[PDB]
Amino acid sequence: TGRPEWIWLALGTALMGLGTLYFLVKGMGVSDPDAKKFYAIATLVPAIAFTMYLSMLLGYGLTMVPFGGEQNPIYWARYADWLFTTPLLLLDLALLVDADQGTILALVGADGIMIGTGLVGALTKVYSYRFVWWAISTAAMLYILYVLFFGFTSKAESMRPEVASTFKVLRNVTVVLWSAYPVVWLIGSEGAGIVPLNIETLLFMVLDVSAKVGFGLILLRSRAIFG
Ligand SMILES: *C/C=C(C)/C=C/C=C(C)/C=C/C1=C(C)CCCC1(C)C
Repeated sequence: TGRPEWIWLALGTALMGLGTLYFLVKGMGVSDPDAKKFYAIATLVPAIAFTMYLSMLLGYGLTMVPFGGEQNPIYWARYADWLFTTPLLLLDLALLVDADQGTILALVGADGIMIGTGLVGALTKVYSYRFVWWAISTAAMLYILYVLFFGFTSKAESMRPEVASTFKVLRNVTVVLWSAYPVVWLIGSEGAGIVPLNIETLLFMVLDVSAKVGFGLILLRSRAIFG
């Protein structure tokens, strides 16, 4: 097929793979139980992304959806990825600040909605309805971000400064990167079709990698993961 976006996907496949192996090798060495906990979670994240980037690189996870008079290319493998990686990332922030079970469940549930409605919207054939779903998905995301900024940060102040400071960074990177996804979707192939697929894939790969390997590197090299 040789599609214009394949290179970004070949690049993102390689970064997710490298990041996975490094986190894997580093965590197989750690003896502390909950350091292990954080390692196990942070390694699985890019591992999943890798498999998905790799499947897409290989021609899977792609579907043509009809709307706006065109046969639009929609990479659904993405949601298969995010469906499990996004909640895992949230779990990590939750474990860091000792979030409560109820909080966690609510975050993972909101997260389920966000990716679910997102996909439904990416698949919708009535142009204008694609944005209704998008809207809902974004609302869900905002709920998540609100909790993290208002809820979590608050509980991160019952921990040691080292832990609170590691959390604020991770919280920050997350707020900035996550915020970007809905905008990329809106102006990209799934939305207005203004940014071409190849550039769109480049944006997502930069965000996916930053948010997973970038997030992992920061968290794992901190002593806040120790019991
Ligand atoms: C490793 C992947 C990460 C951290 C992915 C984060 C993805 C989002 C914050 C996605 C959000 C979306 C919306 C708010 C609405 C439209 C559809 C999505 C799923 C692209």
